[PDB]
Amino acid sequence: AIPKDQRATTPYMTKYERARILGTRALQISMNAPVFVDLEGETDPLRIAMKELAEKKIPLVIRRYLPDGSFEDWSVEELIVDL
Amino acid sequence: MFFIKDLSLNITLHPSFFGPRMKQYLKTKLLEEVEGSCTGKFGYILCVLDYDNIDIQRGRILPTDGSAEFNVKYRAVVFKPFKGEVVDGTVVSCSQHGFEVQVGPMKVFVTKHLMPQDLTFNAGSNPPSYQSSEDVITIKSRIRVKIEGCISQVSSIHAIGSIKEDYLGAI
Amino acid sequence: VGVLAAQSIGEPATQMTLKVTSGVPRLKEILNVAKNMKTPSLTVY
Amino acid sequence: STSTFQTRRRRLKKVEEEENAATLQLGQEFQLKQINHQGEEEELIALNLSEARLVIKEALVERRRAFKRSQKKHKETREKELESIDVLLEQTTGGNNKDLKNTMQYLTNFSRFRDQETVGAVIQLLKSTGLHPFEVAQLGSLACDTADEAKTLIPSLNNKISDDELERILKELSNLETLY
Amino acid sequence: YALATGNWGEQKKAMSSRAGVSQVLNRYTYSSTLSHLRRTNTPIGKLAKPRQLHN
Amino acid sequence: AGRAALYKEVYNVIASDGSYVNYRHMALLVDVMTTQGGLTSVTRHGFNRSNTGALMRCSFEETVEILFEAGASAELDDCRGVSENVILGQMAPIGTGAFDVMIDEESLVKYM
Amino acid sequence: MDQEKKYGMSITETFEKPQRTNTLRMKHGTYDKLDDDGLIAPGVRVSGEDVIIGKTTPISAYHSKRDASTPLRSTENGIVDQVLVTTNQDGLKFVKVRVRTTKI
Amino acid sequence: LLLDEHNELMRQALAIKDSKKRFAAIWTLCKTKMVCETDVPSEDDPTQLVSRGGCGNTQPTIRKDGLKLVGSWKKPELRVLSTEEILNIFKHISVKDFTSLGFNEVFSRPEWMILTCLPVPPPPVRPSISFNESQRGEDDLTFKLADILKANISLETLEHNGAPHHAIEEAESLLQFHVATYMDNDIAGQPQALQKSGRPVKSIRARLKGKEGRIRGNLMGKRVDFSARTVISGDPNLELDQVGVPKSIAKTLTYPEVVTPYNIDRLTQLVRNGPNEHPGAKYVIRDSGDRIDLRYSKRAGDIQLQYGWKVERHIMDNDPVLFNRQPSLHKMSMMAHRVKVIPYSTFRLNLSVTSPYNADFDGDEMNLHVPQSEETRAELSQL
Amino acid sequence: FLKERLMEASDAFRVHICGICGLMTVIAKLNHNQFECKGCDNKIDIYQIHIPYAAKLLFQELMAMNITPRLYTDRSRDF
DNA sequence: CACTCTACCGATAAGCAGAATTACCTCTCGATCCTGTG
RNA sequence: ACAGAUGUCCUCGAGAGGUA
DNA sequence: CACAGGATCGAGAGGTAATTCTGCTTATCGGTAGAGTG
Ligand SMILES: [Mg+2]
Ligand SMILES: [Zn+2]
Ligand SMILES: [Zn+2]
Repeated sequence: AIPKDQRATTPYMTKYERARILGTRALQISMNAPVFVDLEGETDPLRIAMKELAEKKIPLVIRRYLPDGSFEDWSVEELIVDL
Repeated sequence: MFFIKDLSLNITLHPSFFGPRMKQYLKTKLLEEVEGSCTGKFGYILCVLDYDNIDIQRGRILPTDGSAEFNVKYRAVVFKPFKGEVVDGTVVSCSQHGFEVQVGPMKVFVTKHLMPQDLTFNAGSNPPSYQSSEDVITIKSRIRVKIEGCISQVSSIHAIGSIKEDYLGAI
Repeated sequence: VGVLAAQSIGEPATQMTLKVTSGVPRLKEILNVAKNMKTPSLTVY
Repeated sequence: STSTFQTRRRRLKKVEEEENAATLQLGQEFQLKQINHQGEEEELIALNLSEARLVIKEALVERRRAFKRSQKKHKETREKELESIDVLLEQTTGGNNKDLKNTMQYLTNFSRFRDQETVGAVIQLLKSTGLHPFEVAQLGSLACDTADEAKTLIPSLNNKISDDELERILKELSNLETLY
Repeated sequence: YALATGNWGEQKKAMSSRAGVSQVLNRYTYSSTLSHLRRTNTPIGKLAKPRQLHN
Repeated sequence: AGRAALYKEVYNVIASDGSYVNYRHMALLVDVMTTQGGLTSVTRHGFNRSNTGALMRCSFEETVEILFEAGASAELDDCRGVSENVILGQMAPIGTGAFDVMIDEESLVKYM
Repeated sequence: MDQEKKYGMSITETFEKPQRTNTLRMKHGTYDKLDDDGLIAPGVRVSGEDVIIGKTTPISAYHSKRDASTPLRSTENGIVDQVLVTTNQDGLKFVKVRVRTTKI
Repeated sequence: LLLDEHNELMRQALAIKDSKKRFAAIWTLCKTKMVCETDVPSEDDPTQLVSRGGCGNTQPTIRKDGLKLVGSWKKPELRVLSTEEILNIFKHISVKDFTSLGFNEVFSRPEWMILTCLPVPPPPVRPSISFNESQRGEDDLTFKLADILKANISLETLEHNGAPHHAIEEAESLLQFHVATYMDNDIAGQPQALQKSGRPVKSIRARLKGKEGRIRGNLMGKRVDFSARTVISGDPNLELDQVGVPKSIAKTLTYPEVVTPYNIDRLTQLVRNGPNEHPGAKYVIRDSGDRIDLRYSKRAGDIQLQYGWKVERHIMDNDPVLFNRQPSLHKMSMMAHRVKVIPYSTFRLNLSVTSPYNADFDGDEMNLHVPQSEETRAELSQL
Repeated sequence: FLKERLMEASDAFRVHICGICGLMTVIAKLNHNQFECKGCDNKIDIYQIHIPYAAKLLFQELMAMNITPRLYTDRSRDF
């Protein structure tokens, strides 16, 4: 089940979430995949991932599972990155 | 006899096609894969209707690699040989083993101990055919076949038919 | 949190040094829940 | 590839039932009241041979107008039916799809009904009874003359004993099929 | 066999016999050999009392 | 009261030498050991005698006895524990594994 | 240390330089440093997994013998200084080779 | 069952959700009862008697003696219960009886507890060792299985040709002992099966139990590749997040890199350098899966790296690696550093880093692990 | 990282599991594209999984011990 | 009102079973006879 | 008509001596 | 001139010290209310 938009988790991005998105984006850019930012002279996939995450231009969705089994989807752009 | 179902197929899209047209890519992949597939559980997927209607969901990215798996929800016409019914077919081949009756996209085989003793193999006529009293079946003829085969669904399905009892002829 | 707590408790035990029982034997008897400890005690106010 | 969730101990039911026989006894996956994609509790369709031809033709012309308008934006009797079917199939589906030609030929040369009003009449007539859609599909697909012939060719029809209304709607189907 | 394997006894019942009675002489320096030739062992088969230095 | 006394004893043991340990760890330990109505010793007869997964329990001690009991009974391993995932060689649902990552079409068509 | 074992009566290993044709399952190390007797003369620098003792044993067409040589240790190298050849108690061949190296 | 729902304590015991606790309660309550009942008073009107359908025969006192059960019948007869009669009794147990006892109707029935068909493990489970030259040996499992087969054949022949009942008993005892030792060679109060040499037979229970068994020594913890170990040393000129990797270790270890734009020139240069120089590659994995060895092939060829290929290049500077010391008491005992290639064969680390590692430079050795994927590298770098 | 070190870096094995059995007694013919379970007569419900070789050995030994470690790729909570 | 064993649980006292930090390096041995045979 | 050789890693359970 | 397959070890005993703290099971006693009377 999905909790509509009456979600109650945290509006910020955890360290584990940041690591997971950074790794997934780094792998995707390392393979032949489109990049939605201006490389601007960067050639390391991880740094490209951080550059994409700088202005929240990563089309990834976080699915936070409740212990019961329900889950709510959080977009990357709507997650505050303070860490 | 044909059935309309709500089957589902999982496609693992590569990140190389993670653009704005990945939806249409999945659409064409579904067309080129599901059509002509002789799935044992279901049968033949003749065609998929409502192309501009089938919906995709959020694709889950596998932990191992960046490829994403999509669980599409399509509906299509499915043909299953099934078991325990009569059906009309048209012959396409004949030999001493039997006649290859064809029903739709099928080729049901009839063995020696299936048809009654009122059929003998001969090649006197132009088409090699089983000829006897009041039975005339040829390469192209009408025949009603009752299916009693075990199908044996292993990546493909089959059928075995019978000619015993009346009404199972040309008519 | 469980693994962190386990490690944070076990590290001082390994770093623990050498009449009320205290130190490694006392920690072992607390963890094992011994029915008869060597040095029982009471405090009355 | 599945459409129904696991229930009634699917893991180790062993031989729950023998495969479908003549006397109905449907399979585990082809049972009545299938699970609908959006919701639930969707009954099995009542699709006959003539209805299948019309449905596939309608899907073909819908897809035809679809990709015809897409590319535009980017930029007798049996004999006549066969040519039209061939020219429609030549570019609509694409790929190989060899089996599509054989089933289309079978539908065209065995079309009991060739009019939308005819199939509408036949399924409005068949909806009166509570028979299994499998039985009505075979009844409307294969023409029959006698009641015993229908019973033998299409088993699991023993619930009808009167055979008066059965003769009536058999004659109705016969005249509808001859009105093609 | 007893002098080589170090198990004091016949080939059978070796698991029930003492082990380590015979050892290869340590020849790396003169002091090591001298210390090895004047070594004793206490078969114990957990207890700190037997390991302490007595008066 | 027993849990409070156990926490006090653990704190006294830890602080005897002079080392400092955060209260959260000791509190978690005493809450885990007293989750039921009595003490649950960290031994074979304590925490290893619960309704957890058979593989996780067998990984600690008495491997074949636990497996024999599970086979004799009807034990279903729902398998979200870390030990079961380690045995099966799958990504455990801990740390970065507590969530799944999905790709949305609208963001793709909006970013590009 | 290397020794010759007398399997049965006539199936006895021999110290000789093996070849890629007659022998089977040879080691990856080189064999040129060996001699006719299968033992390397003292004073020859060796390194890596070079073969120092060449021994072969019969299996029981051609290919009537298989290689059983003992190569040098991969992580060690040096120069052979003394090679000892003698006979064991029964009367077969007994070969010992020593390698000397300096460790700065 | 000896007791039924008529007894109140039986009802309380049956009203237990946990299978183990319910079984223990049932056993404790039914142990006292020692005679079957044909009639039991009802809950209401205790004078009235309601039949329960029992047989009425007295129960035996089951006692374990080695690998056999002896039953004392008191009205005392001392008969040895056979496996056949026990299996027959188990097969007559109703579904509800063992459902309430704790067994499963389909997954684990009580009558399946008696071994009537013994599967044989495949050769992969019990492989044959190489032994020495011109010598072949078999695992203890193979010898035990052969012994079991010989005992079964002997029992079958002895039953077929006609023999005294004592011979049948000794043959069945031998077969049971062999099967038990096949599944457990550490049975207390019984002799331990020896091998031909004299060693105890390594039963599969021993292989599945212990620190070195195939639970903790092969599943909980195993051996991995892309690892190095050498003596550590101090280096005040190295930064906090930096480790001095020797040139030989860096050359030996490799990290696969996907052939893609933005690094194609660098990958081609590394391939051209070869596996001998430190900056270079050892293998070139193709898209199909075939592996090209740059060492053996060489030829100084201008190999064209197509997109999507994998190149196993040597670990270079600023490459995150895992740096661990045993014992690993806390999470700070293993942390991720940055690779800095140094011209000497010893690990070099900052002095302030030794304190969490609890390591000195008197001979300590510490392990190094190299990630083999992008997500693992990112996780190690960010966590 | 833990999963990679446990499986990719040490040992990775691919096996086929019967959808009805839950065990690994499935004969796979990749060249012939045939997957039949003789125990249940199953040919359209075969899945492939990636498990370490140590897990395979443990499961085979357990099966030799007359214990069935049936493996399933779905949750029974939906009943 | 206690006369004699009958049915109940509460203590006590001996027998089993497990299990004992992690990682690493080197050497050194043993993997079978004899009464019964042509 | 036809048809004479090769595929890379083997120990395994133990015992003893040591290093952090 | 010569080879082969199944099992240690035996009445007799005992080839034998270095560990304990649980928990489970099986003997043992130590109690306490009744089936009807003079
Ligand atoms: Mg030190
Ligand atoms: Zn009874
Ligand atoms: Zn199966």
